[PDB]
Amino acid sequence: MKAVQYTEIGSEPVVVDIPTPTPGPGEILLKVTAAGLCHSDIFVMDMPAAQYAYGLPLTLGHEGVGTVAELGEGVTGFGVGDAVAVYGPWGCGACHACARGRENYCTRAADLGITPPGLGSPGSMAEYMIVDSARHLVPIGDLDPVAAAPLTDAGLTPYHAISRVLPLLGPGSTAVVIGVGGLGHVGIQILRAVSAARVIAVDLDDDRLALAREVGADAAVKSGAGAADAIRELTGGQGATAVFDFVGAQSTIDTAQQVVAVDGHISVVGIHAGAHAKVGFFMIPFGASVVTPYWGTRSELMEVVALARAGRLDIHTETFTLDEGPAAYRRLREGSIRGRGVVVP
Amino acid sequence: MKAVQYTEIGSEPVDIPTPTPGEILLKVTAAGLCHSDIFVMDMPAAQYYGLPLTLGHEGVGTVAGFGVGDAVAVYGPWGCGACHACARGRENYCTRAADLGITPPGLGSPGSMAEYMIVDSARHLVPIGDLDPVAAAPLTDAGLTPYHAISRVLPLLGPGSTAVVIGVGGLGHVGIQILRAVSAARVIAVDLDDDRLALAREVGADAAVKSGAGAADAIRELTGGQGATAVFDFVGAQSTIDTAQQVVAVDGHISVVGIHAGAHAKVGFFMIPFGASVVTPYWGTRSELMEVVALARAGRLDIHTETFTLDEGPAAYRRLREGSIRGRGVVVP
Amino acid sequence: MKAVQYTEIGSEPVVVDIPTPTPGPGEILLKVTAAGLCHSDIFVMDMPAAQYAYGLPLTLGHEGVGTVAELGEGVTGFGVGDAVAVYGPWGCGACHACARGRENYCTRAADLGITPPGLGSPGSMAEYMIVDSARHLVPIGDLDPVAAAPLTDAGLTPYHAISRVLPLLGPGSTAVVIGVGGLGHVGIQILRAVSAARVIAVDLDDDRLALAREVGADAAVKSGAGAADAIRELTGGGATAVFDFVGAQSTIDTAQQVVAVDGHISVVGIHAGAHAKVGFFMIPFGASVVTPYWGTRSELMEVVALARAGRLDIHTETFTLDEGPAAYRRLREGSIRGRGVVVP
Amino acid sequence: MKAVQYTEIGSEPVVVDIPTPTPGGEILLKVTAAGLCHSDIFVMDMPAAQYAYGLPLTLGHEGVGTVELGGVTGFGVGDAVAVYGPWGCGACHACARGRENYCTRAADLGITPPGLGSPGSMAEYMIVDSARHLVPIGDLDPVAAAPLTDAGLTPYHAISRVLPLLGPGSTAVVIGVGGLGHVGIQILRAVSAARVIAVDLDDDRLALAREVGADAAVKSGAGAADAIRELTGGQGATAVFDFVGAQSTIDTAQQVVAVDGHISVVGIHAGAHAKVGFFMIPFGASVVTPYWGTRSELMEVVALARAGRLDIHTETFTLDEGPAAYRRLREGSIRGRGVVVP
Ligand SMILES: NC(=O)c1ccc[n+]([C@@H]2O[C@H](COP(=O)([O-])OP(=O)(O)OC[C@H]3O[C@@H](n4cnc5c(N)ncnc54)[C@H](O)[C@@H]3O)[C@@H](O)[C@H]2O)c1
Ligand SMILES: NC(=O)c1ccc[n+]([C@@H]2O[C@H](COP(=O)([O-])OP(=O)(O)OC[C@H]3O[C@@H](n4cnc5c(N)ncnc54)[C@H](O)[C@@H]3O)[C@@H](O)[C@H]2O)c1
Ligand SMILES: NC(=O)c1ccc[n+]([C@@H]2O[C@H](COP(=O)([O-])OP(=O)(O)OC[C@H]3O[C@@H](n4cnc5c(N)ncnc54)[C@H](O)[C@@H]3O)[C@@H](O)[C@H]2O)c1
Ligand SMILES: NC(=O)c1ccc[n+]([C@@H]2O[C@H](COP(=O)([O-])OP(=O)(O)OC[C@H]3O[C@@H](n4cnc5c(N)ncnc54)[C@H](O)[C@@H]3O)[C@@H](O)[C@H]2O)c1
Ligand SMILES: [Zn+2]
Ligand SMILES: [Zn+2]
Ligand SMILES: [Zn+2]
Ligand SMILES: [Zn+2]
Ligand SMILES: [Zn+2]
Ligand SMILES: [Zn+2]
Ligand SMILES: [Zn+2]
Ligand SMILES: [Zn+2]
Repeated sequence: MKAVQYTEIGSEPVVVDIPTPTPGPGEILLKVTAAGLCHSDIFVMDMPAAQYAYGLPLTLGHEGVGTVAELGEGVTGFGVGDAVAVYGPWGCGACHACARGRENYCTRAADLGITPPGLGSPGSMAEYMIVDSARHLVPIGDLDPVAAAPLTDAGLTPYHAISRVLPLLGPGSTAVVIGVGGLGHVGIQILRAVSAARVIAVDLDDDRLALAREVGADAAVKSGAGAADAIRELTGGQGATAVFDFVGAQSTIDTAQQVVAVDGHISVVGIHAGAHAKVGFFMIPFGASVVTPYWGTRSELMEVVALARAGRLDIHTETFTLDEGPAAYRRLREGSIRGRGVVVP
Repeated sequence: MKAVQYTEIGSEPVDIPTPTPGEILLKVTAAGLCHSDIFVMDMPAAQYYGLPLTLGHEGVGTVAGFGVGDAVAVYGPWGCGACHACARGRENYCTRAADLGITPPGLGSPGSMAEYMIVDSARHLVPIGDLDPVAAAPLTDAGLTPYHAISRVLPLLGPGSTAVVIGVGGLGHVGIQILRAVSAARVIAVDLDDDRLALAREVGADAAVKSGAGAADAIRELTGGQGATAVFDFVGAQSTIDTAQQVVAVDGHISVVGIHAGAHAKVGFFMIPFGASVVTPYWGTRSELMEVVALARAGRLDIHTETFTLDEGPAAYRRLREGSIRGRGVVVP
Repeated sequence: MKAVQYTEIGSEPVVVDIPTPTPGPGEILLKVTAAGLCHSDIFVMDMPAAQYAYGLPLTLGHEGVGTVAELGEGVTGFGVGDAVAVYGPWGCGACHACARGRENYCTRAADLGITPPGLGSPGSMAEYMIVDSARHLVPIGDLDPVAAAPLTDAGLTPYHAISRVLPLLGPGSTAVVIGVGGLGHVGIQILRAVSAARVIAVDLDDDRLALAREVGADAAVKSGAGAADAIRELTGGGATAVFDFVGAQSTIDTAQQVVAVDGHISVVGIHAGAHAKVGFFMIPFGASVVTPYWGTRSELMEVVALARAGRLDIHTETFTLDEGPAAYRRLREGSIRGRGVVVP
Repeated sequence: MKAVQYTEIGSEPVVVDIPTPTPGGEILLKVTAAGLCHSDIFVMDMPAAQYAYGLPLTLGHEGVGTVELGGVTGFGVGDAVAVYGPWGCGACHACARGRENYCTRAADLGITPPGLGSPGSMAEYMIVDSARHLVPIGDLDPVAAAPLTDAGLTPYHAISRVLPLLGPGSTAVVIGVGGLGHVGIQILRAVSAARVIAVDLDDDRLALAREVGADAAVKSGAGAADAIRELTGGQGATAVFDFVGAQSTIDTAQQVVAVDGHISVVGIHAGAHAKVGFFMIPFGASVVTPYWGTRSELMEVVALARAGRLDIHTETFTLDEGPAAYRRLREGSIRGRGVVVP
């Protein structure tokens, strides 16, 4: 069985040959149809030995879809060959958060060493993969696998981030999206679907701002030092109802604070080591909340899939063979994938 | 009338004419002194509203759709009344007030530490009935502000949740009571002073623990691993904020309510739990001030005052700075 | 001035000549640019004498848009010439509900004799009108007065009824809109602008079904006894929400027959004595039911914002003041394709 | 093992020796307590035509127990647990939020609750289908724990649905100070600042209501509507939770509710319905019939029980006393909940 795995700290990932797994009881085995590349995957492989805590080796890929190959003893509700998507942020299933589907915010996960596929558990970047538990499988009917893998993260996360504050984004509101990459271009679209918000996109790259318009953005602003003024220029004196920073570097967060509205929100979603928002009197408008959200909930994934199934999310992808796995990650690193990269086994 | 004023930046306070409507005018029955005034009066000429300035943003009074003689309370953060926020009574978050130059009484408009006062518009008065005005004055801010901050994340504080209250001061101690009125949350109080901790218990707290280095651990030892659903920090110093960050739960909330120039929560990955939101809330909303008055009228709020005469004004202030008033401080005309 | 008025119980409205009024202190006078005919008005004029409570004569029109012509003493906030829409459900201004802008749910209006323009207070079907207080005007800017007047009732009410349960209409949800006329056709577009909901519309009339399709419905089906099974056909076993802008027993019955578990019915349309039957074994578990009234201050602000954004496409027919009475007859007969709007 | 089943339509339940059951996936509990819900004195009144739950049926949908297992772990042997009644599919949109009481796939997949189409809790032992249907109760007294699964959960959910309305100044009306209603009163007080007015038919129930925190107490029947308005001023209750559900309690609820208020019809009277239409109910006042409660809502009730925020009035009975206990419930003589201890 072929797979892409991280094997040495600071080394590139490699194509490997390792056993097809079999499902224990309660487990499901998928024949992987599509596996998404997330930029988080990079942030991991950039960890130094001291910080890295995910086991070696690790089959990569926390964006995952496939078909049911083989059931472990006593699993019901699923038939061999039903098409499914994998809910990534696995949790204990039993705590107060888990009971509401919010397994991303599971209070027990850490203690019980429950880790997401691709992030401590064997990932989706192989021909087959195991899902621990049936409730982490979401039905996707005839949905194209290539366009669906991304929904599990590039979809789920922005959706979550938005769902946190969706009551604010009524008519008149303005939402700002910073970074039109994997999560970014999907962000915009989610915002058109479930809100009346005017959407303003922000990227460093001119072609990415075109992709932004392409997928629904009302206006498109060039990133950097002119950004905040251009945004206010667009929002009138008032500012942006919310800011979804899918970059999360210090400059984009600075821009976020410089633009957000009184009683608004900033979602620091993108990860830059040691970048923070500065929330104190005089540094931010009154009542403007700031959060770093994580992935997304059970019911939220089914909502994202519902969005795809309704033809409301036009996902941008590029396909790679398994052997082009390592190559796909040099491409995401250099920034040359216009959307999400996806590895079709 | 007499009217405790602030006429030279960096000093200490004081006899003005008596103003006229044509608008509403109230015989003041009480005036709260907020720590915010001490913040306003350590403001360099630069940073710093107008002088002369009649003090007091916490005001109740009696009128000197409203009966002459009505006992009423003054909604503080005035705004345009006409934006999206103001239409929802959320005038504390009004977008146009700055640009229209609309300032609260005792904060750019003539305040409550006079004997009579003007209130610009009829909507800024909340009927208090036969509630004792001394006890009511605080409601308007020491009640309003923490009520509003507790109102922003109320649905997270169902049974089994935990709320931490940092700074059992004028505001702190009303907040503790609020949490007990409107939630089933476990309340944990924190403070530097051992007498303030006792205050905390008297008004309902489920535990009160010493502020400092041992605070984070002591809090976690009562919450278990999870931490605290909501931290409301009424001190807002960097040390209190650091504590809050170290105890909050995943999917929790931090409300930075106290003001220390240059203190901030640092919100970013590794420095705060996932899903833990932070906000600096400001003052409160119209319907919120009614809700506060409703709690008082039901006997659900036991407000600790200490009365002052129109004259004892300036002395009343130095005691606040000194940390020597147990609860609020109220000036009566 | 020229105005249309209900002058005699059970008679038709007539065009009359009455003095142009003048703002009291606190008040605004408007030069009316547009006035909306609402079916509620017909309901009102159908009332028998005993029920009828709004005084005589009464100047019709509870949907109104104009420009500021005269400020009463003490009124700031507005400049003469400003374009404004009239918030209708006037309230006391001070009560717990009013302070949140929900003057439609004011608890003191009844007691105080505070009634809406055209529904106890002289309406907007005249050359000029009086609005009692400045908070009841909402700026419209350059918005076409003809497509703006319906926002005051025909937008505001659907917007509200939808607001009450919006967290229900996530991706995957379905909403039914029964009755694609004045409110109905606007209710469709709102659902599409502010929710991911799939939208099925329902009407007796085949032209109206097209209108629904034309303004965004994902589907459109014929009202009547066959209507439920066809809605169910579209959904599978049902409908997350039903907004019934007809509110007749037959439609309500359909409504209950198709609402999802933990869904909702908004009974918006008014048929005298028609009611939902909410009780065990007659409605799914969790399915809530409410008769909403009008909408809220911020709500109207928000509806106005939707128009300005170009997300609401309002279908209208224009009438002079004299065609007033003739336009009401057209409404009763059902020959207006959208909202009838009078331009003084 | 001994158990108390309904075996003959129209006939009182009976006590029987049947085999102790075995776990599949499943989990077996030594029932430490089994609550009696007036809902059963409904199911048994069902005519042979509408009754659809199978014969014979171990009665009892409020269970609390001690844990053998199924091949499924996460719970240890002898852990104390409460049982989530309204079983669902665990896979639909409602079930992913934990809202199994609103599971859509349950009637198709023919999934029924214990005591309600599946084997009950009124026995020495019981089967539980899946883990997620077990709630840790820790060291709580099982007699007081059992009513929480239903007499607790049902009112908590009914209240949860509209809690935001119930701020300081709000008024809540509880009709029917019985099993559900007297926990209803206490929940209202723990999680809100609403002023509680209880209504019942009999003085001793009105006593019970004050005993559990009711701000005020009303004699039910015609005079109620007026008596309630005398206490709300001419404004009426923000909320009315009707644990009785008869046309008259419902009627009363319409005549007292506030503009933009809520009526929750929780009691089951066969044919009784609210009449939601213009001129018959205030603008903006919502009605619903809610069903049981959610997984996270049961963790929330347990938490309330655990912090001494609830006092659950019960009378104990043994396995043999069961049948006679229902007669009690029917004639309405139990002060709170009847609970069974094997
Ligand atoms: N919060 C979560 O639960 C979670 C989940 C998934 C991803 N993430 C993080 O979100 C980030 C985005 O992920 P992705 O997979 O979409 O990466 P990506 O490579 O697809 O995104 C790159 C995009 O961001 C733009 N960009 C880079 N720097 C910018 C700048 N300073 N200003 C404006 N735009 C800039 C790029 O030009 C490009 O359009 C990553 O850091 C990832 O780790 C977090
Ligand atoms: N956010 C707003 O819109 C707004 C409105 C009003 C007041 N405030 C602010 O809230 C803060 C408190 O207000 P107050 O008037 O009740 O003050 P107060 O002086 O009456 O209360 C101070 C309390 O805090 C305690 N304290 C000081 N430092 C502490 C620390 N390190 N750890 C624990 N306890 C500590 C003191 O022992 C005392 O009990 C002030 O900074 C004030 O400006 C903010
Ligand atoms: N709830 C409120 O506060 C509020 C506010 C404004 C208007 N209304 C009421 O709402 C209702 C709608 O008013 P409008 O002005 O939009 O009416 P309208 O005359 O403009 O629209 C009538 C539409 O309903 C359709 N219709 C009639 N019977 C039908 C049936 N059995 N099935 C499907 N469609 C049917 C007609 O075909 C027509 O398209 C009226 O009853 C009006 O009085 C209520
Ligand atoms: N909605 C749900 O999912 C659900 C769940 C559980 C129970 N229930 C139903 O709720 C109801 C109450 O259950 P219970 O076991 O607590 O009943 P109970 O017998 O334990 O209590 C009944 C109480 O209501 C009082 N009462 C009777 N008629 C009255 C009236 N006219 N006005 C005021 N009070 C009156 C009685 O005196 C008694 O105090 C039942 O109908 C039951 O089936 C519904
Ligand atoms: Zn990722
Ligand atoms: Zn968990
Ligand atoms: Zn203050
Ligand atoms: Zn404003
Ligand atoms: Zn109307
Ligand atoms: Zn009012
Ligand atoms: Zn029951
Ligand atoms: Zn289900």
